[PDB]
Amino acid sequence: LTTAEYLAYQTERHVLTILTDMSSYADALREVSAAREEVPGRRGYPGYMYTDLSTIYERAGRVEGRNGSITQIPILTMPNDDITHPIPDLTGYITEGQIFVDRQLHNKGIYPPINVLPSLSRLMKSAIGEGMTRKDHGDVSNQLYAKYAIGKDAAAMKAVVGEEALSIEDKLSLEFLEKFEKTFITQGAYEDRTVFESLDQAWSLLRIYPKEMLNRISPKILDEFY
Amino acid sequence: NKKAVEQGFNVKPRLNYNTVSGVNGPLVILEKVKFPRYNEIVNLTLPDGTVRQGQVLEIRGDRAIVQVFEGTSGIDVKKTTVEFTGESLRIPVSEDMLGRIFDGSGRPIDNGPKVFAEDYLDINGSPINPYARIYPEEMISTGVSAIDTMNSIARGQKIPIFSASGLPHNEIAAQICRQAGLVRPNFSIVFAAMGVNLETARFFKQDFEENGSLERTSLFLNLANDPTIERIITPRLALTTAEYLAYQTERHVLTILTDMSSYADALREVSAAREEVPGRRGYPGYMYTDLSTIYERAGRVEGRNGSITQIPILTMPNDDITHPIPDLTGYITEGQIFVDRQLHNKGIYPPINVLPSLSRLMKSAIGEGMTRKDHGDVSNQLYAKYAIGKDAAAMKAVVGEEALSIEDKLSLEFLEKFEKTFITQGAYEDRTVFESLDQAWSLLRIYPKEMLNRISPKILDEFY
Amino acid sequence: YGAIYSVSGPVVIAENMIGCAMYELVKVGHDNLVGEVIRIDGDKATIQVYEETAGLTVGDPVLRTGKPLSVELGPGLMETIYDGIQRPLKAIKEESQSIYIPRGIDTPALDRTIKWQFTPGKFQVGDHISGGDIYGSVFENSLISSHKILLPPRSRGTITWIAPAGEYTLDEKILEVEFDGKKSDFTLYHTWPVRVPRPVTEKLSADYPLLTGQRVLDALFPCVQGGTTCIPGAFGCGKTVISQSLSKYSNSDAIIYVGCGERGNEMAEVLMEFPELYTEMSGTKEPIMKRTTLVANTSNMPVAAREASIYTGITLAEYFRDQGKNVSMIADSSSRWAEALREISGRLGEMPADQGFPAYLGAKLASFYERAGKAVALGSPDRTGSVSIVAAVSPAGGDFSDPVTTATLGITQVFWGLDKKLAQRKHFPSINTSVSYSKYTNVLNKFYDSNYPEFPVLRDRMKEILSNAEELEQVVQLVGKSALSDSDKITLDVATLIKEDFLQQNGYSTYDAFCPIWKTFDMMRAFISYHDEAQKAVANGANWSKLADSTGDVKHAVSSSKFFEPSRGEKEVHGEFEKLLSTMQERFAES
Amino acid sequence: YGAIYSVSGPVVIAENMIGCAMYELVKVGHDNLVGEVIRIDGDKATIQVYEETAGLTVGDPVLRTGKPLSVELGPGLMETIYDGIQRPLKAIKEESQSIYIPRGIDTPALDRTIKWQFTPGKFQVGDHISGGDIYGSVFENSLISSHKILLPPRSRGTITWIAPAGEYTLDEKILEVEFDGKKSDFTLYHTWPVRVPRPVTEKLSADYPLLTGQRVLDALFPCVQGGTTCIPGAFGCGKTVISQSLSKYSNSDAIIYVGCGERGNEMAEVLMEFPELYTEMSGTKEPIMKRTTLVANTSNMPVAAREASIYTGITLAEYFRDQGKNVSMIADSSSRWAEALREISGRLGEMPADQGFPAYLGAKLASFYERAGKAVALGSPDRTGSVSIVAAVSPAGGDFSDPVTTATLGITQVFWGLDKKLAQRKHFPSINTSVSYSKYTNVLNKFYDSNYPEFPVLRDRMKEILSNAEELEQVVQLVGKSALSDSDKITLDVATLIKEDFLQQNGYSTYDAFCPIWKTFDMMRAFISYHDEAQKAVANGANWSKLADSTGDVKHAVSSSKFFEPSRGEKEVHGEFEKLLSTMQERFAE
Amino acid sequence: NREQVFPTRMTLGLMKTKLKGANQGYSLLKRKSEALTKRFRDITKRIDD
Amino acid sequence: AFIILDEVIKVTNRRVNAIEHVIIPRTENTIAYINSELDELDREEFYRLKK
Ligand SMILES: Nc1ncnc2c1ncn2[C@@H]1O[C@H](COP(=O)(O)OP(=O)(O)O)[C@@H](O)[C@H]1O
Ligand SMILES: [Mg+2]
Repeated sequence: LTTAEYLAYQTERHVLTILTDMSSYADALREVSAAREEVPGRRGYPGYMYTDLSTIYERAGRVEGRNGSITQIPILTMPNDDITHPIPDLTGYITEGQIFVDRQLHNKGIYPPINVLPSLSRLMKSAIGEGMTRKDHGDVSNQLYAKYAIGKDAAAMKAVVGEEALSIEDKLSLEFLEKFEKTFITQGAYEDRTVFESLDQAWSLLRIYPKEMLNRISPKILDEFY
Repeated sequence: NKKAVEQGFNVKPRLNYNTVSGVNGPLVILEKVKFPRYNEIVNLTLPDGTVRQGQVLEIRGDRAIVQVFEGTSGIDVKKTTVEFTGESLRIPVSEDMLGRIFDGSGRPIDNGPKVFAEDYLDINGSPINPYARIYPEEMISTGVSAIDTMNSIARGQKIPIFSASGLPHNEIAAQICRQAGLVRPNFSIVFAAMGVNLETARFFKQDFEENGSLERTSLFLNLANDPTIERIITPRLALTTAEYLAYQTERHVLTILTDMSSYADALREVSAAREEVPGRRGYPGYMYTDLSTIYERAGRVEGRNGSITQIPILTMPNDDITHPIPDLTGYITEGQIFVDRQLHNKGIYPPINVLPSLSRLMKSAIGEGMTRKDHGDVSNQLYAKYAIGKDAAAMKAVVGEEALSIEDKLSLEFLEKFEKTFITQGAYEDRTVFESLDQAWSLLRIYPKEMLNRISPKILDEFY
Repeated sequence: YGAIYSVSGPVVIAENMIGCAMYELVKVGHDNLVGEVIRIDGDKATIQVYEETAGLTVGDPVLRTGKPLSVELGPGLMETIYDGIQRPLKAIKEESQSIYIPRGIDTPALDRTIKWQFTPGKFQVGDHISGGDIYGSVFENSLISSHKILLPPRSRGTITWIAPAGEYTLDEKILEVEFDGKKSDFTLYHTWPVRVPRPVTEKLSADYPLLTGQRVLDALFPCVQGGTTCIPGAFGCGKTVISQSLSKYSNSDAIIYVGCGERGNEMAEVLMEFPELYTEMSGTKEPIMKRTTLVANTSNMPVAAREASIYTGITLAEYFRDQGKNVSMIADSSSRWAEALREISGRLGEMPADQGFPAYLGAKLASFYERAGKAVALGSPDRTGSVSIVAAVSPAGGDFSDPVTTATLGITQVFWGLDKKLAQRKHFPSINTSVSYSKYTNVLNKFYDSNYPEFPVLRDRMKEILSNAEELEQVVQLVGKSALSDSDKITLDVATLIKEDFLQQNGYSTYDAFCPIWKTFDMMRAFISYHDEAQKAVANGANWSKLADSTGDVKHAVSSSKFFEPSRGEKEVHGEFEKLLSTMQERFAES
Repeated sequence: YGAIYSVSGPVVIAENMIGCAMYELVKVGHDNLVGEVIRIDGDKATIQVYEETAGLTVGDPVLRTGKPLSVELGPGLMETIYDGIQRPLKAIKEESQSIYIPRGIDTPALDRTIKWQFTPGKFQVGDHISGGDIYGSVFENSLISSHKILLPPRSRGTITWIAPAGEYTLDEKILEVEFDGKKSDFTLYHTWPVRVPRPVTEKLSADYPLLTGQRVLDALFPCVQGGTTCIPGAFGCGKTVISQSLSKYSNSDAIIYVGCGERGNEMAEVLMEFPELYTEMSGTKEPIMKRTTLVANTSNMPVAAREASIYTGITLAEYFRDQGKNVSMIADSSSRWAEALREISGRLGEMPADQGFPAYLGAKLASFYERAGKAVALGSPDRTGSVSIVAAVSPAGGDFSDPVTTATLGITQVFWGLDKKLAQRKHFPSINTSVSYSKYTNVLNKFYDSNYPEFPVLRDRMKEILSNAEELEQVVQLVGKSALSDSDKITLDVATLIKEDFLQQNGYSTYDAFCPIWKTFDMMRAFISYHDEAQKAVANGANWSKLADSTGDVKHAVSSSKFFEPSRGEKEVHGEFEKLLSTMQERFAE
Repeated sequence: NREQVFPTRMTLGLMKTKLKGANQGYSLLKRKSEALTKRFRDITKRIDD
Repeated sequence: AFIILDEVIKVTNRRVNAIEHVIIPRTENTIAYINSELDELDREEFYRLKK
């Protein structure tokens, strides 16, 4: 990260720091802390693990005088696919978002197995839409998230209390979830989907629903794009 | 001839320490010790004249932490004199033990004389050399169909009985002792009671008397009112007696370690008294090591005609096999016999659930020569069809009997006629392995020859 | 020579011991118990003694050996059994005339009375020789022939003198190296510290598969020669018989069977069975025991010696990798190694971390599994050995949430998750197809395209069938099997067929003891073709119930494909499977 | 006397305590607060003060009593009310004239101001005397006369002086025993370590039944004199009825009741109800308090007292057993005793094992329950006594989640399974016979073959009838009621009659207040005879509706079996049952 | 025999809520089945007539 | 109406049995396992704090 800070602030480059196994780094912290017989946090990790992880993660962003940036994507191994674990928790706290890779999706064979429900990006609302990418980006993303959540909940309800409980909207959400995991999320490596192409595919996914049932889409965008 | 006893004629005076620095819990921190041994068993004398034995667990510089088996109540720092024996805990073993009753600490409660020691062996023993081991390939026909056909006990096996508080685990192990015999031609049982109640101890003693076994059994009774710390050493004493008998006197010893759940409870209490790791469910992190030092004393060795077969009776705290005691015992031992409450409430005796049970020494001791050639295939097919019966029973309870297929209905019929006829025996009915295999083949003949997919074609053609 | 100060279980703090290094080996007590320094608090040096500690008094001497725990490498180990500290158990028994392990016995790791037939290598007098260079070969046994005598790593220089061909023991000099004017004398053996991995020129991406012999392991979740593996599961799941059936029937040129916290009866079974087993490698039927050395640490042996057993076994595997043999080290329980580490840590008073396992457990496990890998040996001539670590984790309670299981899953590449539900009902191997994975599936595509091109497609189809049937069964257990379509009926039926005939492989029957790759491939072809034929015939319009009643003959022929003995040969078995497919299409065509 | 060194909460460290013993009671402070010694480190000894430790300075004297937590055993125990520490609540109230218990109140646990009649035993001057030997007798009460004075179990030696017959207090000497010197002198009372069980020569197997007086508890799930039972003990279930029954109608010649942490308003209920009890005897009606000792112990009490309440109660029961008397020790709120034990363990800092409970909870419970049982008492004469423990398992009634509940159900052999649903449904004594069990029927088979031979067979028959009734009720819930066969309908009707008349006992009612064992056996025989006659009539092919119409008179006659008052007793009521049994056959035959 | 859910304080509460909801659904569905079965016997009698 | 009501009763009873024999037992077992794991974590935290 000090190499990245150099390259990005003193040489004005755009850096993409790809720290991997921050879980391994925090395990090293726990080993160091355990040798010092300090007061531990959750699961034995040092109480100052939030401070150390903040010191590492907060070394990303753009400064005024400089024309360079540090984009940080710290790969992180959830020890048991648990967000509640201290390492993923505190990281969520410091970082501004996450890309949640799902073991269930990987078992289903979806690549990339990104589960979009726990995934988040705090800077989407600023970097997306209003001429930055396209007028429909934010509304389409909101509608996709809403329909994916409805599909997951309705699939659970159909598995538990049968298909009778699921209404027409719930059946449509199940079909959308199938066609969404299978055709939208699924993307082989080396395949560059431009944001515009991805938005067109997302609209094709959203056309499964009637115009009325699309809730989060603004009326103007819905009329202009459906 | 025997030069080991030549060193016996030696007197070793013992230092009497009045320097009890402190006492806390089951431990006494005793200072000013002259070269403390790590595992010396000391004779601690209370001010009231009572003598409690204790063994040092940790030794700093001129300081030994003694844990006393009877407990530290009444111990004082001014008056309690501690007499270091200078050696680890050694049980006086002899062939005269067979037929006697001993307390939890090895003292005789049989109202007879103290053991005329033939040798003094350390209770902790030593690990048997794996190169010196012999794999137990001699099957025991315990007379129980569930334990002889489904599972199979070879002679030096460690095969516990996993049960709950109210199940007839004592009755089943008593049935095994009174019926155990080599399948293709006597056992000198050694019984270890740890924390059991007087009813259980009297039941086992009277069962041995009735079957005529007491002439060749040594009983180590540590009742529920006996000190809890000595539940640790009771199985060590019983297993050291068993090791002596078997490996030196050339005897075949059954070892019944009743309430290894109580042994593990005493172990957890002692561990929690100290500042030790909690492992799982509070049990010490070394509970695997301790239970292994207990269990793995069984087996057969090369060059000696003796063997030790262990049947540690284990009480499952909540009828779950994922509890630390049953899990670690299953990891260590070479199988388990699973007594089921779901069958005991159904009225079956013995209420042995076959699916959770296991015998790691069935591959060996099952074959064309040791037993009938069909034994392994029949056992595997019975396991498969019993599981299909359980699944069919669950599916029947869910979606009614009509939705079940022909195979599912056949499997439910097999389940009924298996639990009610194969598993079920009288308390004193011993079934030869061939008898139980004939019954098993009838239960398989319930099925068509095509559905018996576990049986090898030659066996199926020669036995169906 | 220090003195013992504090003794508490396996740890022994020794006073008056200034100058002791970390992880050095000390001879604690009068019996010279092997120990290892863990801490140095001033003059105190906490020592984990690798033997039973009972009987140690305060003031007992503690000799400083000056060298770390060093496993003694050389010709001799091939067919031996060791005690974690590399004490030959056979020699211990012969020397002590007892059935127990004596405390502090100091038998040599490699037998010195045996005379070895040394044949000099390409290196001559004056040739510069570096670490790992093969300066000679010795015939060990009929199976491990030309046991290459490697120059010790970290040792370099010019050959001043090399012994000619003849018969030598391990004590005799074999070669003399002059480096910086200091002559160094080399023998048939050399000691290497277990903690430091043996160096290699360059580790490579493993491409050739480690053929386990089990159908499910070979097909669904393969492991490459040089890949870290993991077999979590409860007791009775079969993680020891999988290890044994992988040490018997794999294509590995050598086996390092390590037992940490295992029953002594298991190692006794290995000793009784491996000599009676034979392998077709080297062009002759040589006993398996001629290529497998055992590191036996029974579960009641000293706790601290389990780490020593793990490290000794992995260093033996690395040595044979350096010789160039595709070795696979089989740790019986990394879980019991972790439990030993936890016991030592708790005795030390260290901070509990997760479940009491010390916070460095994940790091130590990661390092031990990183010892594996296909690698080009350090010295010339060029050779590419491999160490395929397949360690059977044993999580407490049969739950894969244990810290040791999670760390092992993080570090390894193949996860052979065992389900106790399938361990019961005698469905072995009990591999849980849902949770199990193998990350070498993609890298094995080269081998599969070379040998069995359709094998990955068939395994993908089998995985799809099994997953579809799992979903359909989850549906059926709640909503009954009546609402299913005929295609769903076919899926469930063929998946039950797969689980009951193909995936399940009895490891003690003559036919399915070792199911080789060609028989496994033919069996996958049979099952997938049966499923495809049923699907096509029902799509044509046939009712599935009547179709199954008619084609029960073909279904039973497929279900009886297990019994085709691999001993009949590759050609004879393939001929029987070719006729099976022909007899399958005709019967489905007729109905 | 030592001195205080450090006080941080109830734990107190006392410097200058050389010669102090572990688990020894000491008098802490100038108010003489009583506390046990937890651990010793050289001179300093760690003390848990039982009362509140506020106001304890440094240097306050710490006297050493020299004995562990002891129990005052002797005459004057019977009618008194105690706590876990065994401090007389009545005497404390009379001494302090206040509704509170002052800190460090030292009223003797046995009344030293009462003159006790004493009659010397067979042991004369010069005769050897050992532990437990009855060397005298004391007339204490009407129900419990001849309070047999025992030599302390540890004491031994040769008699030198014995007190002549007369009136004595507990303070003044009674016996002088010489053992290598006259180091022993004995009064009417003696002290026993509470944790240490009182020794016996031999602990027999409990064979005789404990007739609680209730038909269900005495027939379906019997207990043996010396057996350990288990009761859910939840509120609104009839545990009060069970306690009163065991107090006044049981075979036990003495009762020890321990609260060990029950609520205050509850303690008020029991302390106001038991003195109002009256057990009819051969002479006349006299209070059941004349034979019952109440160890009253509320939540406000010290946690050490709450943890030692059951131990004091079982030690009192062991003492009364050592006199050859059969004792029933009703342990209310064993779960609250376990909660007190957990609180003490947490205070000491010991690691938890299961649900926060200490690692030794199971061992402590097992030892406590093993302290029960029939046993021939120590010392001559060869009298035999028994202690039976009835333990209210948990306010969390029968919940296997609680480690204390699991341990109690695993150790005790009889579980009487009260049901709140049946209590709401006006079922008394609210026993849920489906979950209730007894493991003492196998050992009681001997007594039944000796006295009432058919009893095990008829009990098993009724258990089978109840199981078949549950199955038939499930069938009639699943499908139509008329779908059941004639045999199923007969089984359901007979079981309904059994529940309405035999099982349902009106304790408050005068006729069925106390059903004797012979009356229960006769009613059970009559019910089984009626069921067998109905089954035979069904096998004959007769319509069940017509059979019921014809045998309504027999049904009323057998239902009147409850209304037959056992006041006449023995053959007077047994002869009536013979006519009722005969009428159940002649009418059925016609 | 149990759901493969990662243990958590929030997860325990969510699963207790799920158990309460399942019990409520089971009771209401049993009531619905009983009412519909009563109507079913009525309809069968009407069909016979 | 009879046929439709029979189908609805069949599916309703199937759902009732499915709940009472799978959903309730699985959820109860999950509750027990989660509570046991939370107790284990609390015990680990207690032991760490005791150290
Ligand atoms: N593939 C298999 N073929 C035949 N038997 C098996 C197989 N897997 C397991 N078993 C049976 O299960 C028993 C226990 O398996 P084991 O190897 O001990 O697993 P673990 O070490 O995990 O308990 C063995 O004795 C064996 O009889
Ligand atoms: Mg194993």
